Amino acid sequence: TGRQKARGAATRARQKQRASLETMDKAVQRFRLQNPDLDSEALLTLPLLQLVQKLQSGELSPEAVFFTYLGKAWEVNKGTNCVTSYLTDCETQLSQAPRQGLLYGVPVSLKECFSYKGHDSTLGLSLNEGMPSESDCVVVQVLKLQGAVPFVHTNVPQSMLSFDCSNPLFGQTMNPWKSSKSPGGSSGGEGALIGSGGSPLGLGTDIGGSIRFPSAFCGICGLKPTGNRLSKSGLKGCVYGQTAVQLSLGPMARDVESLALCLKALLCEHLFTLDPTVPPLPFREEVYRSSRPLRVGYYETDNYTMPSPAMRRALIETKQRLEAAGHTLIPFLPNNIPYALEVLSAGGLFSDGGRSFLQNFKGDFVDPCLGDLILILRLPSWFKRLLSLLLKPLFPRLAAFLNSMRPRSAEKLWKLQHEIEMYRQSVIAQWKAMNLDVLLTPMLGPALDLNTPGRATGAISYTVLYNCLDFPAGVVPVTTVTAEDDAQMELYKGYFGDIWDIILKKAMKNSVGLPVAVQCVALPWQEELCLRFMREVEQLMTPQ
Amino acid sequence: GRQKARGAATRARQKQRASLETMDKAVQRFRLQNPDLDSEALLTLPLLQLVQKLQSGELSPEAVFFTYLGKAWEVNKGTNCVTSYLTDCETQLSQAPRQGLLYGVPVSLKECFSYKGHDSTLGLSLNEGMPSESDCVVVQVLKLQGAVPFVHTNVPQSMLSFDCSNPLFGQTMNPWKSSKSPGGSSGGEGALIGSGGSPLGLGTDIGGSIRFPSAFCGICGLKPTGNRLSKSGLKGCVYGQTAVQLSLGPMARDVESLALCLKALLCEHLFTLDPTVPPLPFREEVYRSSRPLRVGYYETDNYTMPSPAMRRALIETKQRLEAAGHTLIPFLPNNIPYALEVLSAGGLFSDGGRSFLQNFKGDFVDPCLGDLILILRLPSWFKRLLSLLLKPLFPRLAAFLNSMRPRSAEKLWKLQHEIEMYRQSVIAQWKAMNLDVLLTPMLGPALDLNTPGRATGAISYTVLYNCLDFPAGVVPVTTVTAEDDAQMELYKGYFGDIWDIILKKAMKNSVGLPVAVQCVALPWQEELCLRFMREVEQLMTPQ
Ligand SMILES: C[C@H](C(=O)O)c1ccc2c(c1)[nH]c1ccc(Cl)cc12
Ligand SMILES: C[C@H](C(=O)O)c1ccc2c(c1)[nH]c1ccc(Cl)cc12
Ligand SMILES: *C(=O)NC1CCCCC1
Ligand SMILES: *C(=O)NC1CCCCC1
Ligand SMILES: [Cl-]
Repeated sequence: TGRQKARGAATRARQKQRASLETMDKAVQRFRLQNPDLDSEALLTLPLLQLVQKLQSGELSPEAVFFTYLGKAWEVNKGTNCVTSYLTDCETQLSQAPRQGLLYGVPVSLKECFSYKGHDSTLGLSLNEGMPSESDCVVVQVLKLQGAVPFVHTNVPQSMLSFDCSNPLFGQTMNPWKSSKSPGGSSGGEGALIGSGGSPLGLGTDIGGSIRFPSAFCGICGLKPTGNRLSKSGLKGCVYGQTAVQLSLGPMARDVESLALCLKALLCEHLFTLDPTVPPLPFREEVYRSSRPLRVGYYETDNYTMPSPAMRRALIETKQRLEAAGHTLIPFLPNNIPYALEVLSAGGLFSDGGRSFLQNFKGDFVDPCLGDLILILRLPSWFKRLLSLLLKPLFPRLAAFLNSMRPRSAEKLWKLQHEIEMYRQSVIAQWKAMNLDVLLTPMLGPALDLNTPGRATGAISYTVLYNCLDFPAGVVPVTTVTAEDDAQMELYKGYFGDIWDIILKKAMKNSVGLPVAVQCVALPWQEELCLRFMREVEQLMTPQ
Repeated sequence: GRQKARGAATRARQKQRASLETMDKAVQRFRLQNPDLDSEALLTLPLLQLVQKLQSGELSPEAVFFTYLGKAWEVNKGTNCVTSYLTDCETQLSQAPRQGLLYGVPVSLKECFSYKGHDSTLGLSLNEGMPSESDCVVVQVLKLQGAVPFVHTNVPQSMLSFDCSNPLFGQTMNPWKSSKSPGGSSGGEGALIGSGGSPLGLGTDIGGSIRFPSAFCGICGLKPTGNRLSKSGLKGCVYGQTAVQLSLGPMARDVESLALCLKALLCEHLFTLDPTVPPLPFREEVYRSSRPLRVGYYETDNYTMPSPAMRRALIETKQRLEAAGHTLIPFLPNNIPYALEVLSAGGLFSDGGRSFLQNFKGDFVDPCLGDLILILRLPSWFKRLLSLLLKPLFPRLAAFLNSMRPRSAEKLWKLQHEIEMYRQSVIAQWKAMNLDVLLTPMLGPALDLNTPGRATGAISYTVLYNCLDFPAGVVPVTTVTAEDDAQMELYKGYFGDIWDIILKKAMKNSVGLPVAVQCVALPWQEELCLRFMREVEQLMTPQ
């Protein structure tokens, strides 16, 4: 535990970030000089579908779209620190973008863990600094074959096991709505950047909420597909081979139609031939565009994380609008939530007591946004056990988590994997007994204060459940925190009254004006229906 | 502590006996009322023409059902393939959806497909008297398509075996030759279908278990990608093991029957009964394509020396495919020994066999399992020491033994990641040669009863494709000639270990037995695997 390697890694990373920003700015200046007459705010505020259509007609050139968004990104980065790297070869890709690509001319931002040839994917960890990828990951190759132009890497919290957004290399990303707030994570850089208008489309990943937290905290749309709907080939992570709780990747954008367009672009022959392990399910457009009324299961609370007044209102309003539009709304709650989170989800993420994950931290600083996670994982199994016994009568949530963070044998992992498998069937059976099409749930919100997500773990209950179940789940911004909702946080107690409830209460205060989302869920492989429902919520709640 | 196990065998034996009595009484009544039915003509109809006549009304479902029931009862006399008669099937028979793609087709089920009110014992006494509360998903889908599941077929005890005997229902025999294994673990299906007792069956395959019995018994079989079909309600020994992928699929007399079965199963009913299965419908245009293929092939995997019959089968098919206009490209997946001894074995036994062993507490161990149970029971440190001792002389045994030790969750994660990088590695190696499909030997001809369990090395041709989770199927293409049999005198093996020695003896005295090749396509590519299989069948067995 000396820190000289970690300091040198930060110095190099900060230099590279600084020089990327300088290059971006030079390129933007050069462009703006050659084109002082371009209506840049008209271009930036076009919805993606309309941007794509003008690109396709020739009305906007790719260059103008690209450098206009580049300047916007450089500008919003000043207040958010969301961009870790400029993807330097993107000006060449711009000139070779295939004219028939579904995303021809579209600049796209990429969460830092998407391998991009020539660039680190540090995950904010010093051991990955100075080790550039030697190829584009598969989805990046597909984006490029669809004529998209990936142009920046966006920040993530250290090792990505977090829903905040700071690391010791690139520092802290900020919510563009309010700089005291987290932009969510681990796809926080994408949320910050997309939520301020600096990118029309990005890709994130999500193993416990990491597409959905930043999309909700920053006021944009996001979808986490079924884990094996899209290729994971070439994604950087901290731990490999953990398959109990399913990692997924997916789009973040300003509206639902953008998510659909991106999935449609990715789910093409190129993807399925580049990674044959992905079932070749094309995008089922007729499901996405369907207009039939739905049977919509819903819940207003999971009884685990007390929803904020603004979350609860967002959900009840959406429900009511969905009723009025003719959908049938049916109360529904997945069975045994506390078991799913405390045993299955926590147990699957940390089946080896965190040993693999800890290896990444050897000799490194631990970013304060992770709170006491590293400290606690380092405890020897017997002491976790003892502490878990001692906390059980006082703080049972904490005790259950702690016990599930213990290493175990492969025999016990199989047993866990089999329980995950039975649990997924138990929820599908509830769903089919009620004959649901989709499921409406609250989504954690408004944005928590910086540095509190790592100290409020129970609050992952709304999202992580669908990584456990491996169901597609998306979020759509539906309202903003009113002063009335905010004042009502003084009455919030949580269901448990433990440290997690106490932190969450304080962290959600001061949020007037912040966006608040609901989550839309469908069955495995039903991304298009999930999106069809999202589009409906978006239309109903935010018609204009 | 075997008294409970004895009781379980007595009860299972009485259920099997009653089942067979029930079947015979129903068959005799039917034959009496239909003395003129041409029962040979019906039994010899390819499944596709049988389906056609059922769909038109030309044959009634009753006629087809009782004729197969009678044939199943008779071939069972010589094979012991049937464990149970699925009693309510006569009622299913009457309500069978007239529009289903399988309307009126009798279908046999390996015993591990749960059927309401029936045990799936897997030959184990702890599962006797534990009847299932409902039909598993694929059985529900088969009935919704108008098929009539009618028997459960035998499997080796626990199913972790490619022979076919257990202490409840006893031993299943190859129908071509009664001293030969029918293969397994889907051996009851191989014996039943390979003798004309059933036109379509479902088996399961974690290391070759659809492919061994189809090859040994001279029928076709397809192991799809592991998650192409629903595994919901399948009975198993060990649950939660997901490194090496279990797959389920059809067995039948011809390729077209496999394709018709896959196409019936891949329908909205399956996709909504089990939403965890990607809803990929059967792509008929892929299956019916007639474009020339780039076909990779090997004659040996350099791990298990092929029998002369296997080698000849492989070369002959290769030559035919060349003469029909396909490009044949030497190709051998890289690092097979690692895939077998480290990935496959470690994947199947990551816990040192602890969970598997719990099924055997208090039970007999069928002889067809060999010393598997004895070896898994050894302390980890002892497995390690023997491994170290065996290594300079017998590296295969040593590597397997080492991989059957219990390991930690952390190490299983590392194994799971190695399996996934190995899979990307072979896929990369396949695309660099621009292969459409791959042709390989398939183990055969059938081994002597009670030798599969002592010749584990012989799993190398099949389990590789469970490890990689590629669709793979088998097609009978030739029969052993007196020349192929005599050349077994010269059989050496690459290792000269005890597995080479057992296998050499086990494959002799086989003149006249069927021998297959194996066809492989990339993941999710069942329709192309089948097109390729249909081509092999058409070129090698034209009439
Ligand atoms: C007690 C400690 C804390 O809340 O400070 C703690 C306990 C559990 C977790 C954590 C931090 N940070 C986490 C992140 C993910 C998961 Cl699954 C569990 C935890
Ligand atoms: C030593 C003993 C034998 O050769 O009979 C043995 C050793 C390994 C295995 C086996 C039997 N039976 C098996 C079945 C599957 C696997 Cl992966 C390994 C084995
Ligand atoms: C992204 O999915 N972030 C997750 C937050 C909860 C624990 C795992 C990581
Ligand atoms: C069927 O898949 N049987 C397998 C044979 C080899 C050992 C695993 C079980
Ligand atoms: Cl899958």
